[PDB]
Amino acid sequence: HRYRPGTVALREIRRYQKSTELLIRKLPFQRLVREIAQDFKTDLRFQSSAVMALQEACEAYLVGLFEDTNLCAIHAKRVTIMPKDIQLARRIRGERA
Amino acid sequence: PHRYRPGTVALREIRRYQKSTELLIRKLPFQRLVREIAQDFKTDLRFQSSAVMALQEACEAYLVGLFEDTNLCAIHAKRVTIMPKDIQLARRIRGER
Amino acid sequence: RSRKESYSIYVYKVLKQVHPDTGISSKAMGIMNSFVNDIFERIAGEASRLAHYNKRSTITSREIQTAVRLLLPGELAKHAVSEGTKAVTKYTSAK
Amino acid sequence: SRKESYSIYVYKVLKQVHPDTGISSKAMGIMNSFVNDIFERIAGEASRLAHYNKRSTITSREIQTAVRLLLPGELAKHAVSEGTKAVTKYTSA
Amino acid sequence: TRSSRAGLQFPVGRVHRLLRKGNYSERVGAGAPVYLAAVLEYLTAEILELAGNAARDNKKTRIIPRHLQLAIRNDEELNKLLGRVTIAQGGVLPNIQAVLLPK
Amino acid sequence: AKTRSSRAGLQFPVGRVHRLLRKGNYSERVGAGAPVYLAAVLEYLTAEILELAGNAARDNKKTRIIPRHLQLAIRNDEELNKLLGRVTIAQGGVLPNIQAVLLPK
Amino acid sequence: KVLRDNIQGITKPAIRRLARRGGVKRISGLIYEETRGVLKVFLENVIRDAVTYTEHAKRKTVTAMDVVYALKRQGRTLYGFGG
Amino acid sequence: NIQGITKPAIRRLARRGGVKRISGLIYEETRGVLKVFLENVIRDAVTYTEHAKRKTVTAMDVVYALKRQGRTLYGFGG
DNA sequence: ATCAGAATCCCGGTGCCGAGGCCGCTCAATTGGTCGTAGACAGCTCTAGCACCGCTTAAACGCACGTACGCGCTGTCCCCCGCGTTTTAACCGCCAAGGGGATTACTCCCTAGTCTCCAGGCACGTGTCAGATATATACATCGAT
DNA sequence: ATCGATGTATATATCTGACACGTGCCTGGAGACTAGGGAGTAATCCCCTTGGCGGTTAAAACGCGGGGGACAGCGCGTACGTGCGTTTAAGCGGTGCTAGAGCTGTCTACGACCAATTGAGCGGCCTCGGCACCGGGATTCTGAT
Repeated sequence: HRYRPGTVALREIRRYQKSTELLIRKLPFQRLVREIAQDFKTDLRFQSSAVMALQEACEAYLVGLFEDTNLCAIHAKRVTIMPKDIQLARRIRGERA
Repeated sequence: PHRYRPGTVALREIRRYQKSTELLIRKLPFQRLVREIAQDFKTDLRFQSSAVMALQEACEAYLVGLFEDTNLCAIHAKRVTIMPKDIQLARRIRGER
Repeated sequence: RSRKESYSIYVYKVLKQVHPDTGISSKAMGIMNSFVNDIFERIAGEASRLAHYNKRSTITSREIQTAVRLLLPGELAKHAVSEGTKAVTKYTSAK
Repeated sequence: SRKESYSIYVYKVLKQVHPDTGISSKAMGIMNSFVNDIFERIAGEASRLAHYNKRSTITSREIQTAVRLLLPGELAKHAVSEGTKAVTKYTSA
Repeated sequence: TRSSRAGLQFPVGRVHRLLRKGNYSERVGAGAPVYLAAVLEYLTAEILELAGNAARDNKKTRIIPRHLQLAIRNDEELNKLLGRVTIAQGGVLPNIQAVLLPK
Repeated sequence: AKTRSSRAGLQFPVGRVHRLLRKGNYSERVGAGAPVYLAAVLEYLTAEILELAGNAARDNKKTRIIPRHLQLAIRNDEELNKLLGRVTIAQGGVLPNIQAVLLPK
Repeated sequence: KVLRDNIQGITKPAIRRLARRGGVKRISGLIYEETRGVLKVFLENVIRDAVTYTEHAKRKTVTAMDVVYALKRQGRTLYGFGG
Repeated sequence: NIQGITKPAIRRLARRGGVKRISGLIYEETRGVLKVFLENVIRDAVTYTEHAKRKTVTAMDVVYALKRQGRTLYGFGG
């Protein structure tokens, strides 16, 4: 069969709002952190717990940004969050010009 | 009667109230509003004149910085008029109540 | 074999007061621990700012009370102030 | 019978930068509050850095990394340069 | 002890040592650690009590971070106190915008 | 040179800064070079703000830095504006900036 | 001498002016009531802390330093009023 | 290497956020936003680390970095 | 409606590991006892906050009218979604190397504390000039005509 | 499209309050010694990070078709802007009262400090339960029928 497009989305929403485990994968994020820290002081090291904390912080940040972005999109009568939605949410929270 | 096309006087008023810097809320009604709000916290308070002026500066700064974000929200919805849903979206994104 | 401080057993005792059968997992333990640290650092920082603002050299219960009235929001503030007054008063009641 | 401020030091810096531009009274109040704000920020950050490391003294190292934590990029680099220059000169001779 | 003297569970001695060796002021009134330990214990009892109940709703006898997040974010004045705090392994509040629901 | 300020080539008072660091309860001790460094940083930041403000004043053909000019200096500079983003400035006004959609066609 | 209902001292043209400074080109008619509500909430949140700093100083006069301290606490530092 | 934040992972983050329908350009924008946030936080973490004369960014460093950004993070021995 | 095909929810046996309880010990909290000083209490002084009146006059209000714009409606198209298949690289467990964090012992120098000058800074008072406005003038530009 | 005239911007003459400057005192900054404790430095242990790998499998990636949501265009009605005339109450000055901020002396309670000591707390260890889960059953969703 086939679900009317727009209901697997609500089901995934409910599934990911009952969960707590981290959504971004672990090793990709770890390599991202190490790459970004390569540009500040070469040959660093990372306590595994510190990478985990960076991931918790980043995921909480992105989740909040997408909540506010969804609010902007819904405000424009749309349903799909678009780039200008993220740009407006950040320009109002005061994160970039 | 002779008349500019609507929007022109609003444009020149934007120019004029962004050049100048004098306080915009009329002073004495703001002093009264401050005293009336303070009565609910400690009866018979006295307000240093400069303290009332500091409250007025902060409040005008906040309302101007809120109408900036409101205008951003309104333009984001392909409108020119700002409307209470815009103010409420701005204050919900900023983090206020 | 050092002695690292943390509010583990304290939060645990308050838990056993308020839910004599509910345990608490080490990660929620760490969260309660960092919450105690965060709130205590906020309150003491505001008490310090009060003291220095009025050119005093003592953080007395007056400063802690005004710190609580500044940080915690309305109802939480009133109930916390009551709880602290009661504790301090009881402390004075002893010797 | 005294009140502290930076109302004269900011004036010296002004005359050193713009040798013929006065500064109003309210603008002097603003700058006098800006210096106090940045001072409390850098000092509070240095205090946090003293405790986070179980140190006790605010050396120049602490103030330096505090300036790096607070001021954004190029202000941070230039401020650190000015600080180390002033410190080194003070150490000298 | 000195926490028992005040009918507290949080250690007034430790809070004294932290108010003293923390450089918050030169002197610390002997009635300050008591007040502060009481406020900390009250807020911890509040958090743990709301947390416990949520865990009991999830028919569980063991608080985990999710339950702390549910308690902190459902209560209106605990939210405002920890409005800028992310709780590790906390998840979010189940909340689907009413416009997105089917029709 | 007697006073520490002149010995450090600054203009901000190294001594006053040392006192404020001591009777401010930021730490039990305050190293010798910490007031020097902190006063140098304060002097640099205020020199930058006053330089930009003086330029903003010279633009409008005035001679006195009023608060309006401090606001123009701070807001119109990305790095200061990031350092002073949460800072209202009394009498500051706002940057003259009409949104690009509102202008007529 | 009690005062009541001065939130209508923030008149319609005053809010219109504040908006025009903010850049707004055309204001809807229900902005006035929402703006008065917003202004009153902000003012309460600031004057509560101003009055608390006062009462803790055992004074009976809200200094400008108390207002500035309240704003610095709310996270909206204000420059130009001493301290 | 930023591409490690795959399209489905950003999708999952948006689901948790409550986003129902996601455009196609949200992915690049979100990678950019995440890189900015991580730049700031890891910059402060490495600053605290360098100042402690260490070479391993520890959990307390990232916790402090986030607190300094104004995003306090409970749960890592704060 | 209905019927189905999953999706979700309930109830029960089961394993695993992590939390909760116990025990030993060392170290920090407690308790006296002493001393210095912070701060409380009162009392004087005078600044500054409040209250009020009367005028002038700028701003707020109220009203009328028109037109721009918000909003609903419709139509088209492109671009996400959902699904099935193929690929890829994350997870995990394990092992090895060794770098660096953390601790301890020793030593030195850097800063607190104190006392003794003395000049930098602040409040006072004063002279003048930068800027706001008046009056006059040259030009952009909004727009219905 | 010119008027034109409204408005903006440019030019000079005047006034005046704010500022830039010249003193007099004073108190806080600076300097010289002393002392001791905080920080540096070296040695050593051992944990914990990094790397490498092999396998498996869940997840990512890719193709595709189709439908549903974004976006543009149009119409229509309202509701916001604009202009005038009328009303209101802010702003200013001036006076007058005084409540309260602010400074100062005295003096006592209170808190720092030090030494003894004693129990509370941390860490290692171990036993039990509580959660995850698998599985079977039952109900309720979504969607074509």
